[PDB]
Amino acid sequence: QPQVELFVKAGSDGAKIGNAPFSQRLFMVLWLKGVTFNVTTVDTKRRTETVQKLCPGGQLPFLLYGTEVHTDTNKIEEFLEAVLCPPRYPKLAALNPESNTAGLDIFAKFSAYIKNSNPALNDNLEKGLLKALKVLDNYLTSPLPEEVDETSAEDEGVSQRKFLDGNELTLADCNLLPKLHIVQVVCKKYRGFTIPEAFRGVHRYLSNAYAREEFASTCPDDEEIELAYEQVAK
Repeated sequence: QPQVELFVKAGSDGAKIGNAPFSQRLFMVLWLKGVTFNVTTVDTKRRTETVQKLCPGGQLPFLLYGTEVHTDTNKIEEFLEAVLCPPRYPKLAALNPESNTAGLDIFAKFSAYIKNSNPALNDNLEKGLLKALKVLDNYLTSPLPEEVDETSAEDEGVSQRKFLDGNELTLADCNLLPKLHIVQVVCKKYRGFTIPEAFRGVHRYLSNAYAREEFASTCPDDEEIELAYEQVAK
């Protein structure tokens, strides 16, 4: 197996896991593949000579795979899915294309909401974020094709699956979860906004996902996410 070396953004002390959802996505993908790999955190204020030579452009995250450096998180993920493939490693792509688009609008609605300084817009932007969360909730509670005609007591017509695409984490979860987690942490800390308990699909999803080691072991501390947002969200 050619060397697999991921370079990710360090947090506020120049070393810890940072608020860096592209970096976290790739760490999750590599974890789920089962490959042996290394992860090096990068202090962009103090780049090592090694990092400077590997990736002169300074893009981050980046991947060294064998001799070659890959940049652009989407392209790195596509490369990993293609090269770390069956029979040696599991395919991680979602089976259902809608799993790859569900919830993609949430982050931008969050950004507008949290950065807004015109109080007249508060309720509009909060509602836009809630509506995007509800669309994700609806996807998570809609039976997938694998669940056709299955039934559960007191819960007719409601999906039971753990994650976006089924009962296994897929590339779609690796993309969405780091961002959705930022939304939840920052909104709670700076505005007291909580995802309603009535969004049972979103809450079950996060409960399952946050307990998966692939997420838990790659996730920065709440206080690091909160620090990263202090200036824009205050």
